Amino acid sequence: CKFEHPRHGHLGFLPRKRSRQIRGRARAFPKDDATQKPHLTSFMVFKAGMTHIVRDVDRPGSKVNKKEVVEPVTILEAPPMVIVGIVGYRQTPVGLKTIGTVWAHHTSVEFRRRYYKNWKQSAQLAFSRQKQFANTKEGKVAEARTLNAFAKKASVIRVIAHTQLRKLRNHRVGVKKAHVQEIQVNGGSVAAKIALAKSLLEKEVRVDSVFQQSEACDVCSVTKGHGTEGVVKRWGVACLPRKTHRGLRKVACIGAWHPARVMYTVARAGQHGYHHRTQLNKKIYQIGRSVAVEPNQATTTYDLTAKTITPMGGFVGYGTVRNDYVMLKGSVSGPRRRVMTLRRPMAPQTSRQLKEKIVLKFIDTSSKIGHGRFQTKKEKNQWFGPLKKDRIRREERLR
Amino acid sequence: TRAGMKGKVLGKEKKAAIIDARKKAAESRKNRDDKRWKRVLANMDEEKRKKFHGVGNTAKNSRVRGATRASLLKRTGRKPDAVSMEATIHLSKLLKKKTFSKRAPLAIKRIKAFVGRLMKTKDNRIDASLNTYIWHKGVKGVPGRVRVLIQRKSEHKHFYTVISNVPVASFKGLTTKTVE
RNA sequence: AAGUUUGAAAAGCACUUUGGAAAGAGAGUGAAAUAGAACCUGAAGUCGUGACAAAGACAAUGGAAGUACCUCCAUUUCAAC
RNA sequence: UCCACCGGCCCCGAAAAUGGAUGACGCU
RNA sequence: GAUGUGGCCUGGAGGUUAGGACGAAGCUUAUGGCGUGAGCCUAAGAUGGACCGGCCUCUAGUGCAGAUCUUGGUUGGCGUAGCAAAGAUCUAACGGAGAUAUACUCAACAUGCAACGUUGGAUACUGGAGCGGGGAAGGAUUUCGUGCCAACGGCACUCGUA
RNA sequence: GGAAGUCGGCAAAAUAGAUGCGUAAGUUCGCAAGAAGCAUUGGCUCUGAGGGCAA
RNA sequence: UUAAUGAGAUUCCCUCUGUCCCGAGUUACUAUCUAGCGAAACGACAGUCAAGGGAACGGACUUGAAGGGCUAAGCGGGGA
RNA sequence: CGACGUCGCUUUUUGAUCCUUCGAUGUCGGCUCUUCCUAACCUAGCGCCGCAGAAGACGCUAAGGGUUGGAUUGUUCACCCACUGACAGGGAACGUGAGCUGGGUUUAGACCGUCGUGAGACAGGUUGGUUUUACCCUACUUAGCUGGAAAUUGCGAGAAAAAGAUUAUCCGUGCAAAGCGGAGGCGAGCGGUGGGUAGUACAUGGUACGCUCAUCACC
RNA sequence: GUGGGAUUGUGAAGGGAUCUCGCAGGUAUCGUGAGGGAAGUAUGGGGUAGUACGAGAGGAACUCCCAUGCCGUGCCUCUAGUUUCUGGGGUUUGUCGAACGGCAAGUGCCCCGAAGCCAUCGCACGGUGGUUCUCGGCUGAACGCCUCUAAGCCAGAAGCCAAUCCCAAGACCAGAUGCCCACU
RNA sequence: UACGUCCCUCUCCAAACGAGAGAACAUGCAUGGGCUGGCAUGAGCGGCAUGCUUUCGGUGGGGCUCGUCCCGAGGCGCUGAACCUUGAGGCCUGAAAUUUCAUGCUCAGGGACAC
RNA sequence: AUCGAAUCGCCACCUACAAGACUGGAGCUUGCUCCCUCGAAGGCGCCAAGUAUAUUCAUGAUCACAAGACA
Ligand SMILES: [K+]
Ligand SMILES: [Mg+2]
Ligand SMILES: [Mg+2]
Ligand SMILES: [Mg+2]
Ligand SMILES: [Mg+2]
Ligand SMILES: [Mg+2]
Ligand SMILES: [Mg+2]
Ligand SMILES: [Mg+2]
Ligand SMILES: [Mg+2]
Ligand SMILES: [Mg+2]
Ligand SMILES: [Mg+2]
Ligand SMILES: [Mg+2]
Ligand SMILES: [Mg+2]
Ligand SMILES: [Mg+2]
Ligand SMILES: [Mg+2]
Ligand SMILES: [Mg+2]
Ligand SMILES: [Mg+2]
Ligand SMILES: [Mg+2]
Ligand SMILES: [Mg+2]
Ligand SMILES: [Mg+2]
Ligand SMILES: [Mg+2]
Ligand SMILES: [Mg+2]
Ligand SMILES: [Mg+2]
Ligand SMILES: [Mg+2]
Ligand SMILES: [Mg+2]
Ligand SMILES: [Mg+2]
Ligand SMILES: [Mg+2]
Ligand SMILES: [Mg+2]
Ligand SMILES: [Mg+2]
Ligand SMILES: [Mg+2]
Ligand SMILES: [Mg+2]
Ligand SMILES: [Mg+2]
Ligand SMILES: [Mg+2]
Ligand SMILES: [Mg+2]
Ligand SMILES: [Mg+2]
Ligand SMILES: [Mg+2]
Ligand code: NA
Ligand code: NA
Ligand code: NA
Ligand code: NA
Ligand code: NA
Ligand code: NA
Ligand code: NA
Ligand code: NA
Repeated sequence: CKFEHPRHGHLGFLPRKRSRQIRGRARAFPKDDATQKPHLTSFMVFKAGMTHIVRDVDRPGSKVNKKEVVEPVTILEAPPMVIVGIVGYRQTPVGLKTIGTVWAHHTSVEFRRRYYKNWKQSAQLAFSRQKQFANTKEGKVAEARTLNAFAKKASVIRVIAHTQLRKLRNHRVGVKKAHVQEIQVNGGSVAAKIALAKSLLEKEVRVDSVFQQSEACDVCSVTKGHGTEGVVKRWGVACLPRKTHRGLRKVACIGAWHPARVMYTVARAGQHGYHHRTQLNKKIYQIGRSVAVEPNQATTTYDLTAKTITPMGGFVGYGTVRNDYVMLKGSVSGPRRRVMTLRRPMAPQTSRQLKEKIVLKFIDTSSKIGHGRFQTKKEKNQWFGPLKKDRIRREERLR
Repeated sequence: TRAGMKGKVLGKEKKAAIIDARKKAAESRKNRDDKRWKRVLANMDEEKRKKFHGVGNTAKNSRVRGATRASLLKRTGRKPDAVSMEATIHLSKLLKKKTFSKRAPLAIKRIKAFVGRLMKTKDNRIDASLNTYIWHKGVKGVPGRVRVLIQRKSEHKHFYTVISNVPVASFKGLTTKTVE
């Protein structure tokens, strides 16, 4: 008979436990349409940092129609992935079972370190017997039989892809063992999927071959961790009055007399953050090329200044974006340096917002350390001019 | 380490042989790639040659693309029992947000740990000058940097270090040096 | 509160050994040091240890009937019996 | 064939708070 | 609730019969046998060290699981709660058993840690309504020197109002 | 934003020294009164005023 | 009835503010982990629920439904 | 909608009883938080009206979601201001005090009115009046280690496997077809790892690729 | 059988005998997904339109598309808050003879302050299929005729179920793999 | 037996402790340099001079001595200087640059399991 | 290699399928008549590899888990 308000938190994200993995993993793939061409559905990226952009909006009826807006964006570095294997799945009354794996003839050191805790001091025998066997005629026959089994019984075909940390030449991402994920091949018949996958073997796949610029994607990633947290932060319950004996930041009543136990719907202290999330409908604002190929990464048709996607001073705690990258509108779960998965969208992409063609007019590259007011180092140089240390440097130059 | 890499299990000879085998494998890869990249770059055109940036170790102020930096390190050998070096320690990076009444004793412990890791010594003695310098602005006013003189000596063989202050007017431009 | 009630005699453990010492390991005394000093006997409860039995979660204990394995127990039988 | 009336079995009349009770499953 | 029982059991007494250093009482039990049962009796102690069983009768402070029962001991909780006011110590040398304490390999790190008292130096606090210097009350050797660290100084001690 | 919190401004915030000016109702003429309010104070370099002894 | 006085009770106004909207960030000391030291309360036996009956609100009972063992930090629903 | 009659249902009121608790089950309200019910206020569909439209009335399925901010009051109730789609009603030991708070109620101090000769009384008013303990079990929340299908044992053999001299005695394909295609040693084949050399490819230090010498295996 | 241990308490040393246990798995990935959880929900504006209805006063709704509450899950580019980076300045009293360097006032105090954390105080994102109710129909008897039902069918609610989302093999996965070992 | 795993060690996307992600001579770590940023012009010295800047320009209310040289808050100049800038843990030694990084430390890793 | 076990029907003819208000097939008269493969057997296996001119069984002594089991 009391005053009413909704409960705190979403019981569908239970338990608030630490995620089993640090990598974002797709728990489902888009519905497979056999009418389309065979195509990959996912890609692993690394979060570098955030900035903001200006664009004009194409949305008739809106008060911002034909008007500039500024959008925060997230930059995710996407070095190409390497396809090392093919797996097939057959459907049974108890769910999908993998038929087998067709391994590539050659694997990178980075892929093989994933099988070790201490690679440098190990014997480094991973895949050696497999190489010596598959190379022969009995091995060729076994591979042919596995491929024929894929053709005969598989309804689902996925590729085994791994990341290239040597190409992701990042100093703070300490890991050197490649990240491995199964990427599902959608489109076409099963034979067509197998042909695409077999062509992909031992090859590099670039993020622009999986995703196009103005499309949207879903992001699988794990959120930033906070360790043990109380109910106020973890659940959003109210703080108690100042007058409260023995503590304020808690739930006053954790239950009625009956049931004579505590329900699972009551907010408790515990792990907060480090949870897996799937975060659909992130618009791709840009798929950039690596700076060693195209250094004018942040240049647009309206801002002719030559600049890269890296802000002055670098991304804080991350460094330089050296590879291909993806500009996503808004935010994604997880901190910088964390590997994440971009998945082709599962929700229907027919709204005006999701179909809108994105054209960037300005990309902010000012310092992310302390109220950056210069877009480029040349702008700062022309503000300040000759400083004392530059004069000393020239004085040394003349002698 | 694992059983197959333990010194007392393989012995000197086998440990050396396995080490040289790994090295010669890495070295064979490095030389093959060196020759291949040199000739592939040579027989390429100017548009492509400039398109390729510093692949074949062409660009200045770069690492050697072939190998690791530590593999290029010349291993002079055994350091002598008695050795002396002068080094700056960035104390403020170690003492940031530390309880004010603990700053100077913490600085003493951090200096002992720093030197002990540097010299493989657990007996690290603080000379009166260094303790006086660390404490000379009270318990919470430890200087952000200190230049210390480290003297290892011997007296099985027992190694210990004597750490003393080096008064400096400025810390700019000082790196780690060996003193005789 | 509290029996000094070791042992027939103090014969109250020389000497060796390692330990800073307390003590330990030996060796001696004694019929007996599980008689070594507020020392006869030395219970219950609780605990350590070795060997074994096993054992999901039916709280454990308990009844009744078997069975597997054990048994420092009893009794009987062992040839015209 | 329809008119009224009277039984049997079934149905409606038949709304409460933890998930639950022909004892359970189920049975036509 | 009443009553019966050549019914069981315990400490003493009058009788009568036995036993014990070739081991009494007590105590221990996968230690069997007997009894419906209270219990009795044997066996084994790699237990003990000096008294004691049976039977008839007499006698009483004569039988325990519980009384927020009495006294002693133990015990899970438990290596837990905690030992958080009065700001604080650092460094070298000396002293000390208190160490630089090691199987093979092993140069030293990764296999003796942590803690002491004194002197010197550094740093800080009390801040004269003082962790200053003297008295009453109260206490009564706590004073002093040397020695010593079993117990005590809720951590420690080579130190101490021990 | 400013008591909407709460039984209740509980708690906290706030005011602040000195100097000049200024200060209502009421009143036992003593007060009320630091009522309320307004203003000024640093540092330097100077100037003025405020004394004692002797012939 | 009363000026003055009041750690007395009450109402309103100005000022002011984390009292609140609606919470956020920082510190010391804890908790926490380690070395040394080391208690008490309490303790029939024990501890997963639903319904049913039942001294008319069960941890034990009936019928269902759960339940692999051992642990660290918390927490105040129940242990009427 | 419904007189006067009549039949229910519910335990959100109060009464009646006295069964449990008097070697103690913390007692009103608010705050906080979760859950449940429906006799439906709003939100979704649908009937019907005296239903022209707009606004509404009544009913049905529906409890998935939602159902405020304030003045006075200890209050629950109330009723006033205002917002709103709406400001529905209940249960959970009159949910919830080792969660709080302590305004009320309900000790001792004190004042009033009434009553009493009086000490004192009041179901009347007023003011002031200690809110204790979790380290155990379970529950819940997170957080580690770890056995295990005869749920620890039996040796107690069950594949959401293949398909054959009884899974042995070859590999592919094909319908569980018809057939069809490959399959003492030296040398050869096929490859794994090292030398020489040569483009090229890929994101461009590091792999793959053609030719030759070496070894290694399997055949 | 192989190996390693050990028997019961009264010395020593050799013999048996008997028990007990080990004798095949380790370690590193990618996955499956039974079961459980479960979430989105409202309002307004544009237009429909001042039109349908209506004497007139008055006066609607959906395709669509533009916002906004609430709730949920995140994030830190911006703006805001926070500072023991006691960062850089400034400033009071005391203090080392002075300047310097500072130091004390348990962070002296004041201004600005990166990084990090963080606010509906900022920013981003929140999806699809079945199956039924109530009810309305179709075909159609019982019962010539009729009838929505009785046997069949259709459409159908913010309901229920599943998908998407979160945990996930005591759900004991004979799912697929890398490398040693054992078997061979 | 072998692969290997863990502890010690190092890093921080993790974190009460366990656990996690990683690294295993690695620009790994350390210290410099440069960048990016914060504050707001350091100490010292000096006043048309061997100072500052590239021919210019160079105080102060007052006060004290014998035109000069002294005291004086503050001001000006060298000087967007001085200092700080990764640490619970910003960037650069892998695009280009009027500069875009340099050095030095490591010298058979140790231990336990696997057995 | 412990290890002695309890279990006692094999199969490459059952090891495909559907319906029971219509079961092999017809006919028209629609429940009877006519035809057939006639509507009630999965194949073997049970002591001569096949139905007969045979051929070793003891004393394991009258029951005992069959003292044996690749059918
Ligand atoms: K401790
Ligand atoms: Mg973190
Ligand atoms: Mg209180
Ligand atoms: Mg029944
Ligand atoms: Mg009786
Ligand atoms: Mg007596
Ligand atoms: Mg008595
Ligand atoms: Mg009794
Ligand atoms: Mg503790
Ligand atoms: Mg002081
Ligand atoms: Mg004093
Ligand atoms: Mg002590
Ligand atoms: Mg109010
Ligand atoms: Mg209120
Ligand atoms: Mg106050
Ligand atoms: Mg007046
Ligand atoms: Mg007044
Ligand atoms: Mg005033
Ligand atoms: Mg008063
Ligand atoms: Mg008073
Ligand atoms: Mg608050
Ligand atoms: Mg605690
Ligand atoms: Mg119950
Ligand atoms: Mg109970
Ligand atoms: Mg409790
Ligand atoms: Mg009671
Ligand atoms: Mg009680
Ligand atoms: Mg209670
Ligand atoms: Mg209470
Ligand atoms: Mg309270
Ligand atoms: Mg009071
Ligand atoms: Mg900030
Ligand atoms: Mg200070
Ligand atoms: Mg850390
Ligand atoms: Mg470069
Ligand atoms: Mg048998
Ligand atoms: Na003797
Ligand atoms: Na007793
Ligand atoms: Na403590
Ligand atoms: Na617990
Ligand atoms: Na009276
Ligand atoms: Na499920
Ligand atoms: Na800010
Ligand atoms: Na600020």
